[PDB]
Amino acid sequence: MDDIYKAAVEQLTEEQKNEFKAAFDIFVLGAEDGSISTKELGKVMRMLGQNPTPEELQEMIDEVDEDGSGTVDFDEFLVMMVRSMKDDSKGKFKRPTLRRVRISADAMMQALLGARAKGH
Ligand SMILES: Cc1cccc(Nc2ccccc2)c1
Repeated sequence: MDDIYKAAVEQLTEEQKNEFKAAFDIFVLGAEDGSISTKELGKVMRMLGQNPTPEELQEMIDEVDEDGSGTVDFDEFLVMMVRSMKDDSKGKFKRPTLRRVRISADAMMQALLGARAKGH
């Protein structure tokens, strides 16, 4: 999860997390639990041009998955969101501990965002 980023979502504004909440929701469109499962995640990844396997997807979910559910719920998605836009690979020294397919934040956003980003 990285409580540093877990604080960084708390650091975010209403606006900040608002579009993310939505992208969460649009990530999990039709999801019974409303949490991003590896298929919901896979959905968006394909929405963005990736064709994952749930193995990949689970590790993506795992990065934040605190409840150990195997699903990412909002704050979970949101920590990795902020973790993404803050630093996917800006200028740190991070080792990959799993399939590292990470669509840029706004980039992934744009996948789901056209469900909220207009309509008025
Ligand atoms: C496909 C994709 C690209 C960029 C960010 C995310 N978010 C995410 C969602 C759930 C767990 C970890 C991260 C998903």
